[PDB]
Amino acid sequence: MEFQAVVMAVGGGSRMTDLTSSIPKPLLPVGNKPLIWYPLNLLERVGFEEVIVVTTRDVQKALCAEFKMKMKPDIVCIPDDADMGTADSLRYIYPKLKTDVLVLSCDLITDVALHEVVDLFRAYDASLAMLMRKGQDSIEPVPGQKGKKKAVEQRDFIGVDSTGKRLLFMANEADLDEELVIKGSILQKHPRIRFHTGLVDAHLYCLKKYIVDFLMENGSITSIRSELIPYLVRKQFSSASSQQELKSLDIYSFIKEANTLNLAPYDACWNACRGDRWEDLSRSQVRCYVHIMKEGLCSRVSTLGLYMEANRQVPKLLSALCPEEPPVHSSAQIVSKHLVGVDSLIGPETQIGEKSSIKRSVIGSSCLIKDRVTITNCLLMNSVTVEEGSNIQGSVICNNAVIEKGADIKDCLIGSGQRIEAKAKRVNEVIVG
Amino acid sequence: EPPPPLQAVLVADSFDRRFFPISKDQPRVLLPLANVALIDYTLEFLTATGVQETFVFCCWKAAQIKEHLLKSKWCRPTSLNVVRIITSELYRSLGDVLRDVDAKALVRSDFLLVYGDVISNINITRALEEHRLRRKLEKNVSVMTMIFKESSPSHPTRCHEDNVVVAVDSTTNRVLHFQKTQGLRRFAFPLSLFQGSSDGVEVRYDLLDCHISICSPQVAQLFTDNFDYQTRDDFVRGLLVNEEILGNQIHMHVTAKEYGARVSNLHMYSAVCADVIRRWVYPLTPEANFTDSTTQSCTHSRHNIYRGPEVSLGHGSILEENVLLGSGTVIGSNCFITNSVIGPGCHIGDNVVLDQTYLWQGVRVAAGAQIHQSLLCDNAEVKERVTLKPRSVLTSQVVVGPNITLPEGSVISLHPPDAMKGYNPAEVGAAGKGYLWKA
Amino acid sequence: FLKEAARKRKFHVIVAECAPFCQGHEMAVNLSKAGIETTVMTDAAIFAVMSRVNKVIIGTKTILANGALRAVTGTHTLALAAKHHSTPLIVCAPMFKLSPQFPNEEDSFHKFVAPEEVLPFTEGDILEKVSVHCPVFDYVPPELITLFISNIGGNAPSYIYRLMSELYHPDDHVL
Amino acid sequence: FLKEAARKRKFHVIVAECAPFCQGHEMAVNLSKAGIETTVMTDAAIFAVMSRVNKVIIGTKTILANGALRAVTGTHTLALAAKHHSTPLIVCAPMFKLSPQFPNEEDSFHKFVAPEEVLPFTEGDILEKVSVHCPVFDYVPPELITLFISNIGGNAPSYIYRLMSELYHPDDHVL
Amino acid sequence: VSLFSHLPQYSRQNSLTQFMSIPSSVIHPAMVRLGLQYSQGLVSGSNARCIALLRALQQVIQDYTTPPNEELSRDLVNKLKPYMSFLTQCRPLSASMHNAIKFLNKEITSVGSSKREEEAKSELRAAIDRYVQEKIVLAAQAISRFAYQKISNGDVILVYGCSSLVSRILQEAWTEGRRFRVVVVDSRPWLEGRHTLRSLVHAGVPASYLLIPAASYVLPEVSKVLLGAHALLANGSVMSRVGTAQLALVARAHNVPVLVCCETYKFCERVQTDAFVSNELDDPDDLQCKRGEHVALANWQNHASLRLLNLVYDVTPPELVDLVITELGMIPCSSVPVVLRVKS
Repeated sequence: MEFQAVVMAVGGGSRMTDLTSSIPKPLLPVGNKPLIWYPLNLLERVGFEEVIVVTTRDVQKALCAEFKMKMKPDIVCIPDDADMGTADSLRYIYPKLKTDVLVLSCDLITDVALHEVVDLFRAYDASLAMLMRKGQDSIEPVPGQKGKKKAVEQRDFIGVDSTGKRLLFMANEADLDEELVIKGSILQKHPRIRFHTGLVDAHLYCLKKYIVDFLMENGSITSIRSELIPYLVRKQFSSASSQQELKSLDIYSFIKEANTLNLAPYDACWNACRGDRWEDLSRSQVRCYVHIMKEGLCSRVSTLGLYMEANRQVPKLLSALCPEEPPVHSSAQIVSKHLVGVDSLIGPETQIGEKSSIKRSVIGSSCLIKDRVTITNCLLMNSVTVEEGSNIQGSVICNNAVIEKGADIKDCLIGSGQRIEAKAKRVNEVIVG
Repeated sequence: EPPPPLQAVLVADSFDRRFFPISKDQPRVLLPLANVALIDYTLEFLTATGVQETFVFCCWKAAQIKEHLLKSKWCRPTSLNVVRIITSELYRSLGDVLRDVDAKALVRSDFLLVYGDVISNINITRALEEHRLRRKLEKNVSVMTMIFKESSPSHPTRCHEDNVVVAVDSTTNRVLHFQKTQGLRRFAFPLSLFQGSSDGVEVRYDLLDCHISICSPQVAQLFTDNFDYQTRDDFVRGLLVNEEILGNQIHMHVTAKEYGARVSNLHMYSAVCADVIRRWVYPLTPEANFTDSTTQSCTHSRHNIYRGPEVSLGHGSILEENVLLGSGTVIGSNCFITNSVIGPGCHIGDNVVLDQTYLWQGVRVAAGAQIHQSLLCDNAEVKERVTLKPRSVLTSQVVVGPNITLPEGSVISLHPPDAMKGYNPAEVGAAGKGYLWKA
Repeated sequence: FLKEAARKRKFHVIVAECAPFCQGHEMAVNLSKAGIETTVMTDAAIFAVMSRVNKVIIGTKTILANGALRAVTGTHTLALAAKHHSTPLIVCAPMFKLSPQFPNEEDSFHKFVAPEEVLPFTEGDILEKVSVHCPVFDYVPPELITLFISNIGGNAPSYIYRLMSELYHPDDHVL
Repeated sequence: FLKEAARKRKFHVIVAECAPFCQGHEMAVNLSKAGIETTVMTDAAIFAVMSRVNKVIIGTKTILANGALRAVTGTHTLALAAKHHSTPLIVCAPMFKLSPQFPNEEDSFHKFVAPEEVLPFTEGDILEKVSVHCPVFDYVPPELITLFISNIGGNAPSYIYRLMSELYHPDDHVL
Repeated sequence: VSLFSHLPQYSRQNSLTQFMSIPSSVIHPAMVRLGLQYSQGLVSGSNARCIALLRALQQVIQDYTTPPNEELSRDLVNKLKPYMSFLTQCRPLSASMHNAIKFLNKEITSVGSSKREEEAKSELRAAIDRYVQEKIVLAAQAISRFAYQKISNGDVILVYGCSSLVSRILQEAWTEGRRFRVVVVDSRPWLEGRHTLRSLVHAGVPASYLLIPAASYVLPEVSKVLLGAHALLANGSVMSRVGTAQLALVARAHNVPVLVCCETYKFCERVQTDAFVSNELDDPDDLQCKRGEHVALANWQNHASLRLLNLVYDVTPPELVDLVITELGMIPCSSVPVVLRVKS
């Protein structure tokens, strides 16, 4: 065995505040199947057959035997009294951990090949390996967050070696005031470095067991994304004899194994280590590597804009990874099978009336619409009720919403099982349901 | 339509006091490096690269400079480079020089600007073409093109005083921040850079400055509007601070397969001499005799040994490697000379050890001496049973008595000890002549 | 010489690069453009390949009085390897490359260039106690040459002396 | 040895007639029947064609202690010409042809036969004053042999001595 | 090249882990890592690779479970083969690896079925550790002590390429209190001598550096030639990196003795009469020169008649070597087979 995958689901992550419509995120089924499916699915494609999930009981409902897939999840019901981060969340599950871990959050819709990251982990014997993507422009129709009033975001700076494989510097703008500060000794070993500011994190960390062992002894750390990784990248450059027992037994103490350089006194470096200087890995034990992806699909579900941006393109990926699931379902009764788009998904028990003008949109289960309907750039599911004369253009519907005659709604999302009166619409939800 | 012929500006004044146990006697540009005057290398380089007209500015001890230049081979009618001499007693810095140049309206197109101590073999056709294309596509946005050489941060030719750090746009070479690194342990960079581009910022610490630049006439104007500018560093910093409008951008060109350096103190002087001996700058070796002088010729042998004419050698003497001997030198028996340069007309006794030393013309050394890493000026003399510790300097006509052992860092000169007392027998020994300039 | 013969017959050519400045690449490219089988191979494997070669044809820079050669660097080892297998050697050179001098001066015989070609300047302090030597030309004794092809015919190396006697007056040997 | 390897690859074989018994014709015919290219020529052209040969493979009649050979008449010259071109020479022989003798006296080394084979009897006018000699065997020094192949493997000529010491007791060297 | 078309050609940019399952597979993860490192070329050297392979084999032997009825003696032998077939696919092996294979297979077969699993595991680990300790380090120390007696004051020693044993010998001799200087010769598909140059400069020894084609220029000054080896053939020839035979020939032409140092566990049983045939080819794209604008051989596949050759090995006859130093002493080159394998 090599890895022991861990997929935590305590809430939606760490930024639940900006996106909470009506229901808990981990069980959110927008996009037909629930989000927590796609991570697991990829773990099935590579070859993994066991996934450990940490979540609350309410999300755990029906999940014990929902599917009979190859995985045999060992679900541990975390107490719901408090919502604390991942640091001691990993500590709670320590007795069940045996080998190296692959921490993965229940937010990715990634389609990357995992072989590259594990190849980097294996080849260089790294102590950490991350995944990030080039910061893509958020160009899309406005999610209707009052149409305006967008704030600023604290940027992050990543300084990477010229070859773009080894991480050398990383910081956030929050603590920094007006300028960076370089150690000076780093430049004497890496004369030229590059800087990146527009990037997106993927939260696919690969860690060694010594990292967990060091973490268990110090409860001060609360989030790995904000406290552990900066500490590691800072300490990787500090020499064993630097200038600022009973010091929490720093990571260097919890190292009882060798690297690609410490084998024997013969293996000392006269082309026994790449032909370079003798003292390069004798003391440097903490090494970090990062693989950067230029193009593809990789994002985290935390924003209202993504709520439709992802669903606008997930039909293509779903058809790519599933060749036996047509967009239409067997339990679909469409009167007008001539105005249907190619990526027009329809679920079971879906009643369709005449003039089924559907395209670039998703239809769910137990759906009811009537004649004179034109739904475009929209998604809706979970037992909706619609009468004749409703024109929909980007109006997301959650569940149990009744639509009256002549109700033409554009880009306004409605949920909470609330009825909608005739000839009423707005640019966005405003009152949703 | 071809562009006007290339023109160069030469500054032949140091405007500093980093060579002042010695410069009271001779100006800096007339110091003998590898038995050749230090002003010849710059003129040879400027002639080779393709410059067709040169201006020279001299303020301090201009008479000797004029005398030396009038006998050179670049003032002959057959030379393709014309030398014009302009001298004045009001020059205090480079700013005054450029203000006078603008007032007299000499340069009319792109030109070169250099000091009087630069050793290089760089061809600048590509850099000139790049600058011309840049200033043709746009309108007066770039006003300079600095020159750097790629090197490691541990070479023995990188003094602590000259080290710099730069910030570079990767796509088009453009300097966004340029800072000295003397007396600092941590470097700071303003955040306003990163808001400009996305992934173009690079931090470079592997560049060596050659003090060679390609300037446009507009630069002259910028040295008259700002009356406070006095050096090139002030100009660069002021341009990089005021980013409002006009003459803003500055570009850099980095070479990798050529050579270029400047001499500013004893350490870099020694490094440059050592690099020149070992054929690192070769279109120009001591065998070439580019000065066209009849008294400077030599023959090359194994292990980098150069021998002048008529030189006589004794029995049992051994020369290891990297040695230069001027004409007229006489050497005794059972000597040991390594990594040394000896001027013309010198007499040396027996059982002498010279290691990384430098002797100038007309120097006599007595038998039974040991010398390490020291410089001797004209007409010096050393008696018997003398040992000079590393980093020793003796100026003109200085005599050192016998049975003495100077400590490290000793400096002796015939000029007033600290600016009428008898010579101390404790300092310069018996029959010595000089005062200890310890400071 | 090879292009003229390639018009009627078929053969295979092996080119060895000289690697202070790789120039055999251009020769191989030009030979391949004409439609001749070519192979490029580094200097290190000259000896291991000699067992499959039929002839050696080379140029030169200067021809000395006693038949010695001033060639590019690496020709001495090639001549020794060819002699080890008794393979014939041929030199192609016109008449204006003959000089009335003997190999006695040495020193300036070779031609040294900057050590930048061998060791890059970016090696750091290691370039403070290491000596680098980069010669260009090489001397070849006349016992390793079989034939001379000139603009008048083929001659043995011993005939060259006679040629000199009808080319230059002995008075003007030293300018 | 040749017939075993002929089942996979293709090559060319040249056979010398080995006058005056001329037994090379039999091997030429036998190898031709198996489907291999062959060529027959007289002894005198050995040196003229040696420049186009890759290997030489032979047998032997006896093997001496120091690695010397006792072979057929024309072998010695054949060994010399190969040394002129550094062409390897291979001997194929089993292990019962090894003898603990040394080349001290050659009175019994060679074998002489009637002069009928060289000069016929029908020249009776001049046979009273001409002496004819017809040797059969021939000596070959050990410096001209590269490899020994037997039912054990390949060995250098120096190893042969060791084999002797483990095959015959030193007492029984002289019967 | 049809002359060397028999040998296979492989590139170093063909990933083999793309189609392998991520959380372990039939191949043990240690072999996956070792093959990845071999293919990436991060572990080079005739002796380091053997140590790494033996460490990986120890790791695999640590984690093993006996089948319910099948004895481990044949089970382990049958199980080991696919791993090393995969390793051969990654990169061709060397003589030391083959000898280690033979020794390990002999040890595995020789075990008895009466013992338990733990006893067998401990015995195998102890045997592997003993083999590594005895056949590498002590041999190197003995060889260095033997060779210390042929270095004198004022000598000039010539070395080629990079070899750990030569560097160890030279550094020990210098520490012992002898004074000399060294000359380094480099070839240009790899430039491997810079490691030796750096080590010698750091140790505090004067040195000179140059390329192979100028070898005839400096040989008048040299007094000794010291060389390593990769394998020893049955007839007495020496197999090493390409170019050693040229140095031997020119040194013979200038009357300079040549010494060869090697360990006794690299003795093969093959026979070879020429520096050809059984060798290894390499990537032909590394011969491309980067000289300013002029970049020839780029897209060389466009031309039909253009071929690039890249050899790795070269065999030297025993007529150009004068002395061989092993852990058992110093012997002439021609006497190698009569002592090395006569113990059998």
